[PDB]
Amino acid sequence: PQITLWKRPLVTIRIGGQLKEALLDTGADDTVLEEMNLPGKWKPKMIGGIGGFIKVRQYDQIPIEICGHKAIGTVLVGPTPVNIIGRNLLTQIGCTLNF
Amino acid sequence: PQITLWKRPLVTIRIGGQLKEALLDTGADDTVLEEMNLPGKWKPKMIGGIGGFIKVRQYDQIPIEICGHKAIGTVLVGPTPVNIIGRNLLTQIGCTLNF
Ligand SMILES: CC[C@H](C)CN(C[C@@H](O)[C@H](Cc1ccccc1)NC(=O)O[C@H]1CO[C@H]2OCC[C@H]21)S(=O)(=O)c1ccc(OC)cc1
Repeated sequence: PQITLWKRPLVTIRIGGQLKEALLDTGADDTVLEEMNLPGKWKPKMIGGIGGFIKVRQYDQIPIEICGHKAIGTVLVGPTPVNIIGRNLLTQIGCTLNF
Repeated sequence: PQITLWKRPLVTIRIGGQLKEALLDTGADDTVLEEMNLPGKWKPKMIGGIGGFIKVRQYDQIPIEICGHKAIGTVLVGPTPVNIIGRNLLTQIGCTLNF
């Protein structure tokens, strides 16, 4: 599909039983999800944006479905105000910027 | 152009006759540039990102040429970690997400 940017590019994602709305975000290197209790091993990390840094949990090889497209990779979980689909998964579902 | 996302979508912009590198950032509502001088009136504003809130200077109706495409709109200047082109200007240059 083609998504215009008049509004926030929010789409439905699925990670486990949870359907969530997430931002398709070309400005995010990594995928950052709102706090959720995922199973598995993880590593601590700090990621920075406007306002400063937040502490997140890095989970690897987590399957996620983004608008019916399958992806699998690293997901960062922490106190973000919005679910963010970053470039690590955007490439997997074939997402490009066009103008 | 079509821009893939295995690398950060960095482009050269021209603003006030200066060339800068900026990130095409679909997860940003607003365009936020690092500390710089711009002419004309500005208004103090606050914006929130992943790490909390910052103070910015809001300049309205500023021309920026983004990868050869002309925009004229709001530019916020403040302590962003990197120059970001947000949806307010991405829409002006006809940028969409496609997958
Ligand atoms: C260093 C570049 C950029 C600022 C990074 N951000 C991605 C943004 O797309 C972020 C994504 C974002 C969106 C909403 C809330 C928090 C973050 N947007 C953002 O801060 O936009 C601000 C400017 O316009 C306004 O509209 C939205 C907030 C304001 S981020 O969320 O902080 C971020 C995401 C993933 C990362 O992985 C390493 C690292 C940082």
